[PDB]
Amino acid sequence: MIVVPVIERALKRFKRKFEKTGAVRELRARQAFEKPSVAKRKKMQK
Amino acid sequence: RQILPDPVYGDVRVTKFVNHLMYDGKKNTAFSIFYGALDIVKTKHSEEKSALEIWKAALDNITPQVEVKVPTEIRPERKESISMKNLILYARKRGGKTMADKLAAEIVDAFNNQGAAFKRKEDMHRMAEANRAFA
Amino acid sequence: YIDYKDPEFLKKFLNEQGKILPRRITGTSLKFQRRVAQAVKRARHLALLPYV
Amino acid sequence: VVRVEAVGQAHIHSSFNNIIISLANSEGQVISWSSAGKMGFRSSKKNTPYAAQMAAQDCAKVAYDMGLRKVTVYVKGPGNGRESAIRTIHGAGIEVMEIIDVTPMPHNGCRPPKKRR
Repeated sequence: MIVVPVIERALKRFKRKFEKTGAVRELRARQAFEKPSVAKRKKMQK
Repeated sequence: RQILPDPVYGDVRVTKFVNHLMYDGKKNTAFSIFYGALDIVKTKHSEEKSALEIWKAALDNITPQVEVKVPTEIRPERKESISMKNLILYARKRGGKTMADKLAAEIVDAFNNQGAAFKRKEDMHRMAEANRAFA
Repeated sequence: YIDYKDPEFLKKFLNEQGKILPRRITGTSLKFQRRVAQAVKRARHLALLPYV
Repeated sequence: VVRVEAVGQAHIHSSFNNIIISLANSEGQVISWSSAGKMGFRSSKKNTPYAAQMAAQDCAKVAYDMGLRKVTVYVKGPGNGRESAIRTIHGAGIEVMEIIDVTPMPHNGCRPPKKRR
């Protein structure tokens, strides 16, 4: 629930807030299913 | 490369047009064709203008603006080259008695804003406006 | 013992969206971080801080 | 039978394939809506800022002549063009009050549908 009360400055602020929150990253993650083994091994490799 | 002024009008655009018009290195033949065509142009549309002014206006009328490589802007040199090439090519394609007559007819049509070269330019404009999103 | 009350104290470890900040962002150590997370979740259950 | 007096809420529902912009009054009753598919962008270009701008302009023009003057923006879902839509409805007469990202996120709810290969 990112709120940017207020046009170019407001839009840049909203985009920056969304990027900081990382909603698109979690949306891309939730688009598909990942096995717990896959997640654990990705974390171990990273 | 260097371009000689035209002997009659002292222009480089005229020499470039003749260079586009020339076959097999016969520049005298190309010059004779161009001067003849201007003569029928001035004898037919005799219009509160000149003979070379009508030709320049025709080239400006049939020149295109943007070109889809996605649409993009066109350099002035490529714009002029494509305008001259289109005029000559459609003059060759169209029917008529002599090349001078065909070229004069096409120049007059381009000035009067209708013709095959104008149709090609309008089609290119439509194909350019079709892809405004990817630009 | 961090109390699940004092929500104003509790926001010291939360971000703008109300989530719990990582232990690496601040200086917390593991035991204190666990206690902070437990207190935050207890207060969320008690409707003292928002879930979102 | 609708009545939007002065202010309302704009809702943007975006995805990886399409964007839908729908303006409504304070009771969430839609008065106008538009989308890239309605604008006629049936291609991969449905998720383009240009398509979003076109849809937002059409919706704002359709809804402005009804008493709508001020609007609050809600955004759900990802996808390019949300900024373009916000800018277009801001510049098409309607005045924006705040930008709110209502994109729903789960606290580990149901199972997502597999993974493409």
